[PDB]
Amino acid sequence: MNYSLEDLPNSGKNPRVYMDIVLNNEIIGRLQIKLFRDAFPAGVENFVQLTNGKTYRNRTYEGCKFHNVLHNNYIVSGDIYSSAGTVYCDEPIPPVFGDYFYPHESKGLLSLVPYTDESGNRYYDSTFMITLDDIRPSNVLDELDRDQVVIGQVYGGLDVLDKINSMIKPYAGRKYPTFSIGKCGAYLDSSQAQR
Amino acid sequence: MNYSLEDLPNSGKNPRVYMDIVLNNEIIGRLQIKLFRDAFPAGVENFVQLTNGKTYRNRTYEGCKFHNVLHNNYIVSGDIYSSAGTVYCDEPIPPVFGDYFYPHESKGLLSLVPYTDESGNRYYDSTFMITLDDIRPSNVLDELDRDQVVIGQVYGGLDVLDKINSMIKPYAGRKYPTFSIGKCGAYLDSSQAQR
Amino acid sequence: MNYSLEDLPNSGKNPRVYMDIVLNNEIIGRLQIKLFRDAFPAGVENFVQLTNGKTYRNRTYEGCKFHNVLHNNYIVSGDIYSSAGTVYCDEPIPPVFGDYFYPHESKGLLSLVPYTDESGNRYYDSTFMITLDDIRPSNVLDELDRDQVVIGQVYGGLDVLDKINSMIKPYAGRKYPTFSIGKCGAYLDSSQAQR
Ligand SMILES: [Cl-]
Ligand SMILES: [Cl-]
Ligand SMILES: [Cl-]
Ligand SMILES: [Cl-]
Ligand SMILES: [Cl-]
Ligand SMILES: [Cl-]
Repeated sequence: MNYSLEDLPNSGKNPRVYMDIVLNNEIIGRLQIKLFRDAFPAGVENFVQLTNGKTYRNRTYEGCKFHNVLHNNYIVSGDIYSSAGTVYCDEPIPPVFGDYFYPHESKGLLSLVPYTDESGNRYYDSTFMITLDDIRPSNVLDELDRDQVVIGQVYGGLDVLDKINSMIKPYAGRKYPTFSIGKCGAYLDSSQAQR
Repeated sequence: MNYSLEDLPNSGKNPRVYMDIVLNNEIIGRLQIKLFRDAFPAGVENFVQLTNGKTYRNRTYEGCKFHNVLHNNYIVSGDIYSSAGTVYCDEPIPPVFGDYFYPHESKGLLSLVPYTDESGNRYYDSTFMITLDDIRPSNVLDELDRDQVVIGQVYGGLDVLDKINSMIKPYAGRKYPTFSIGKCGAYLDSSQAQR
Repeated sequence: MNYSLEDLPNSGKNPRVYMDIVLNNEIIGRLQIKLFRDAFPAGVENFVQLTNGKTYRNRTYEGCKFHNVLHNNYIVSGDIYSSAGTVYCDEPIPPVFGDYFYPHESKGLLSLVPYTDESGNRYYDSTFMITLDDIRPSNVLDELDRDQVVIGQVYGGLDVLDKINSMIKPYAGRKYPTFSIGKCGAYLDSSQAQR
């Protein structure tokens, strides 16, 4: 499978998904994430289908490393190949947002990380960010571009985010541990599934 | 071939060279660069002969990655092996400059990046920088060391520099694409070539 | 062999050890380091036994790269596997310090770099730092955490530290050379050895 941007799958209004977080071949915890398809339909569907991992070239978040990590701020992942992609024949995802916007001020928010092409145009891919804290004077979450678009929230596993954040407390000369995504998937969306 | 620092080749007063810029196995554009041999004879000759790629251990810029890149500032390349070298049996190039100096204030200037040896002495190699913009308050080009010595200018392909610069617009968590040098070479210098 | 944290070996009050510093397959100099076992018994013993390299999984500093380096400040090494470890079946080393504390203000001090586990608890491993200068307004050694615990001093080879520091003088676009540890070992401790 691939999907078309012209004819988007529909995974539900609020798909829910999970991701194990792995460190040194051991699962340290599981994140459970509720998505807001009305924030950004194409970016939400790409996230959910990559979580399902059935799309083929197989495209999954499983095995992805957290490649940019910042104590008291965020973690970032999504290099599904090292590079990022999309379920839409790896087509860039346009910034076509839905009817609602979610502020980017709280701990455990999921967002998609923008990039700019050769013409200066904004696109999205599999690259995603999760916040480790709320905005406060002591961090730089208030500095994130509005284009760092919120598409979901963690509803289980904030304590796993805390473990990650503790382990990345900075010290000169200390390199961070390498976190990765383990098993991942979507929970059944019963409203979408019923017949 | 190798060359000798005591007996420098002469590629012309203003050799002209080209470099394709590659991203993801596709050529995104070509830079055409005019060099100022009177700025720095040995550093100019090393640049030009590496562009020709006929010197052997084969020493070419072809395939080199742009390893340090900074939005609104510069791109840097020259790791011809990952490390840098020279056509002079890989001897360091001394800071023996020519009769003229070129200011380092404009977009599309080519320069050689200095390094310091165990004794604190300055040398140059295949490592080179191209500016992505003019000096302005919003960038840090005015902070470059005088030792970041200008040896040339881009006379074709500034629009390729613009494409690069757009694609490296920073966003927290976004890793930059990897640019590299494709085919490269020197144009015939007709004054040097005529008989 | 492994060692036990409950039953620590004793390498002497002030074990002395050496490390060759290698750059490009050539030895550039040797560091000779005197340790203060009374600063931190378990962290000192781990350092000394890794220097001996007889402990097995073989655990040695020999071949380790200097992975974090900062001009006019410090160099850092200790990734004995790329990751760090300990001679105590790779158990974390607790912050159980000895009777004395050594200030962290001078050139050529050896220290152990802390890390934080998932619970926010501090531990140490094979990761170690050597200072390249004294504290001064122009550097950031005064910013080091008190947890960057001094366990020794260089008593021979400060001139080797100078060579390293010169070669890492920063220039935009210049990547640093890669330094590593060559042969290493402990000198006989005659008070411990006599019978
Ligand atoms: Cl579950
Ligand atoms: Cl620190
Ligand atoms: Cl051409
Ligand atoms: Cl941002
Ligand atoms: Cl010796
Ligand atoms: Cl500089």
